[PDB]
Amino acid sequence: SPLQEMLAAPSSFKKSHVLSVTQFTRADLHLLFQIAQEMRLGVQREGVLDILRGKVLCTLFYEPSTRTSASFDAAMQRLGGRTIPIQTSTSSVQKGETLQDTLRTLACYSDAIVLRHPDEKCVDVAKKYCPVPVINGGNGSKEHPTQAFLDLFTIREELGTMQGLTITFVGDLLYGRPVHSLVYLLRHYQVKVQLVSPKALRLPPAVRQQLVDAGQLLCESEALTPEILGRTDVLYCTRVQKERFPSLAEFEAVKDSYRIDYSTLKYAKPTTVVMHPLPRNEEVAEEVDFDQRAAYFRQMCYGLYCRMALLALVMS
Amino acid sequence: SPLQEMLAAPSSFKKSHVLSVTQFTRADLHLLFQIAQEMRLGVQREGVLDILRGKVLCTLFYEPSTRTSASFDAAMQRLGGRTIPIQTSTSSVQKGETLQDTLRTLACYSDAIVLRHPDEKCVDVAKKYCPVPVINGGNGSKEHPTQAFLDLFTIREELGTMQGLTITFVGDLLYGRPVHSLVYLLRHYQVKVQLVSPKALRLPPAVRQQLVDAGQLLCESEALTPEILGRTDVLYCTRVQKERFPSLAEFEAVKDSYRIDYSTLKYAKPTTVVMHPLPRNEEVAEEVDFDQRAAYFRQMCYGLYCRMALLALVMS
Amino acid sequence: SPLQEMLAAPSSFKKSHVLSVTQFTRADLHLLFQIAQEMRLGVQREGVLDILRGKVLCTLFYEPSTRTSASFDAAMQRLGGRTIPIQTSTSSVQKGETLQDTLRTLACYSDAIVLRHPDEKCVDVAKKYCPVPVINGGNGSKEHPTQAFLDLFTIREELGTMQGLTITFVGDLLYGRPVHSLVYLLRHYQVKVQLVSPKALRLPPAVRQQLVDAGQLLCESEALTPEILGRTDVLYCTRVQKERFPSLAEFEAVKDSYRIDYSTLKYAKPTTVVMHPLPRNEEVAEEVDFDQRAAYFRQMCYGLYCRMALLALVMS
Repeated sequence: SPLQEMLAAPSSFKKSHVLSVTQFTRADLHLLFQIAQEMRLGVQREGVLDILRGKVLCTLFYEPSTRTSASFDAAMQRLGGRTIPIQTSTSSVQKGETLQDTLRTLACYSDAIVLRHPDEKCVDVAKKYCPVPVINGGNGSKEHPTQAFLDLFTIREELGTMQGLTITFVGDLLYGRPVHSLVYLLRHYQVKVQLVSPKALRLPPAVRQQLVDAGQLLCESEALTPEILGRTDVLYCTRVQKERFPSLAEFEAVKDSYRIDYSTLKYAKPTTVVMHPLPRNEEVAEEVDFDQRAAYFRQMCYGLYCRMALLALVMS
Repeated sequence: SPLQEMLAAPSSFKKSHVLSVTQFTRADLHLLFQIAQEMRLGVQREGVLDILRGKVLCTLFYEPSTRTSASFDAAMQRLGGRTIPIQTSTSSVQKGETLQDTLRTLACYSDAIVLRHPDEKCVDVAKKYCPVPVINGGNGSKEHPTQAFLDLFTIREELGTMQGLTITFVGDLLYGRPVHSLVYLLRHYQVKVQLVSPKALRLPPAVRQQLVDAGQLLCESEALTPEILGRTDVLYCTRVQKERFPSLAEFEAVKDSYRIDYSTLKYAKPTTVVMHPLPRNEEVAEEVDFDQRAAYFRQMCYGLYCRMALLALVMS
Repeated sequence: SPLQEMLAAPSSFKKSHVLSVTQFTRADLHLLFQIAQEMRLGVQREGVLDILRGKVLCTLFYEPSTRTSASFDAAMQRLGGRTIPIQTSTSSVQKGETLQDTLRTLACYSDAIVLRHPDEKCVDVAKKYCPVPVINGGNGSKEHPTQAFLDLFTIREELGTMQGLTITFVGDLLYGRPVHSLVYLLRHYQVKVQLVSPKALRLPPAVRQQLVDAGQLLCESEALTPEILGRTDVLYCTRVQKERFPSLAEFEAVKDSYRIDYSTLKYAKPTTVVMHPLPRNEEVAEEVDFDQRAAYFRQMCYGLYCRMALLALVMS
């Protein structure tokens, strides 16, 4: 059984918290992705597999989510497992219950917990107190490891080899921490990176220095130019929010500058992959949603299979 | 296997969006109802069947619901399928995500979506963008096709043949669109229809003309008279809301006029079936809830089996 | 099959509403607890059992909950059953639907309902109208029978024989109705009870008289003294809320008086069991959470297996 053989191999994910991309190796991720491909084939054949039938996953989201909370629910159920989605707004959180009490409560009922919480330190709280694996679905928006895993998987699935690709990040590269996580995962590969942002929203110096240290920094630009677009293999977009500028007029100019529409794609390659972790506002125009190069819906689908692979490893 | 044979037959529901009663034929509905009866027998025997074990249903309600959202959850699970109920109030809808982005997101995880949304055009959005079947659970309250299906099923189950029945609609026949949908489904049958409403809440002219064209209009009345009641086989009630009248005094008089209580039933037939799509306020009095003719709880139960039949056809 | 044999025996829980501890006998609870132990062994072996595969449980919480709503969901799913958690804040309750209409609605879809509602009389509404078993998860905070069952189970599991134990209740013994329910369950056993509370929050006279009638009242004290602690086998704590005192200064003094921390445990026995139904505020200090005598997390876990035993009896 192809999947049974892969799931039997050693893995850093097994029985592990999944809190940071810094916990995992290139080899860890290659096995994850191999399993994800087999999960997709299994789902195509069977819909709901028989991998985690005796296991129960809690999801615990203190901040809004559609992709991350629903995809983990679907992934668990499509492994044959059971899910318990916790509605924090009507839980005893409303009576003052701390995060560490909530996690120890749910650990009595479930075999693992997916957590999204507004305090960056929630992952330290989880490590200290929670006696079952916790999967970080977002800690004060600092990290989101399974978003990073699925972003990298999307690139590999869409284009094949990483060698020689040029990846262009556009938008808010300061508060867009998915960019930072993906930069870390890219450190193993012979890629080149272009960074397009307002000066104010450039990468933090430590993340820029990671690209320099890996020999990957190709250019930083305030403009999304034809030349930058024409060499782009992956165009990875982030949302720019109004709070990032003192004036609405500057916010609107910046949005106009970075909006991906047909006037943008005309300068891209025929094979350029447009990605966005979502949700989006208007920074990728609706008019390109049926273009072959609009990959941000496929990206979500790749996320399902990546999360199936992850849950099976953590909880097998 | 009786059910397996029925589910193998051709059906307009298979792999279809379910957006309007106008999509489906009398023959479509007869097969649906035959399957619904077998679903009930299966549930009586087994509780949870093995029909949709590898399938996943998302429910996506932007407006309050008890019957429609819970019955679809229960129907799917009682087919052996899996459900993912999406809480819109804590989803990325709260971060601005459009309906079409939400539908394409959930289509990555699920095999069909039940949608209730306040924009009548949500069904056009679904048709344009959603790559899995969408079942309309209410579009700006304009249509609610599975409510219409279960309303018709209820009549057939309670009384048998449609031939010769007199159906009396009472309450708000202008904003009570379930009345309009049921009128459309009744166009095939030799029934007679009585319409009891304030003048202001009469049927729209196009719906009245449907009854005229079918030779079914028996009378329009502002009063729920003994004579109207005495010829009623089905008394189908809708909620009248305070916003429908400029003054509270007129609202209260209208409510008093149309309230179904024991003083009403004394004029009805011993076999009259009292229906209401629910929720109700006070327009059907609590005092008649244990009367044999109070069919609005049985109506909800018939809805479960109708929705089991529907989901099995759409997703088989 | 050990569990199959126990589940086949007669039980007052079978096909019963579970509304009050006064419905059930010592023999009823002993069978429940025997089954709970076997449920734990089953879950350890299999994760998800095959006991209630064809059954569906609705949960219906009008007030916040983490333990009770999640544990019943997990218990049902770990029996192999299906769950439908109803979000009241987005249900037709928001359109005015009464409790009795909501219960009769959900009874069309499910085989039993867990209810938590702010009206003490909700249990009478359920008995009158609901045609499937209802399990009281809290009725205007007056009773919470499965909390009482799991509290008693926790004592037995932690200490073994009830004979000769001294149980010390501390905090708000007037509004802390779990204390009153546990007092009722303790009436069969040769225990002694100490009551530590502000004068204002002493037991109601009828509950005090129950302890007197059973020969169990050892002392009432405003102070949590070394002498009281040194004879305590079970220290059962309740939350004291600010509304219980006219002034904040008195509230803070009372909290300081009754807070369980290391300075408290130094006077307790090495075998003292510290319990709390939860949620807690600060009345049990975080610093003792990893002490062997801190049993309030294990208490929640015992609750899962108790509720598995309960659901299997009610719905087998």
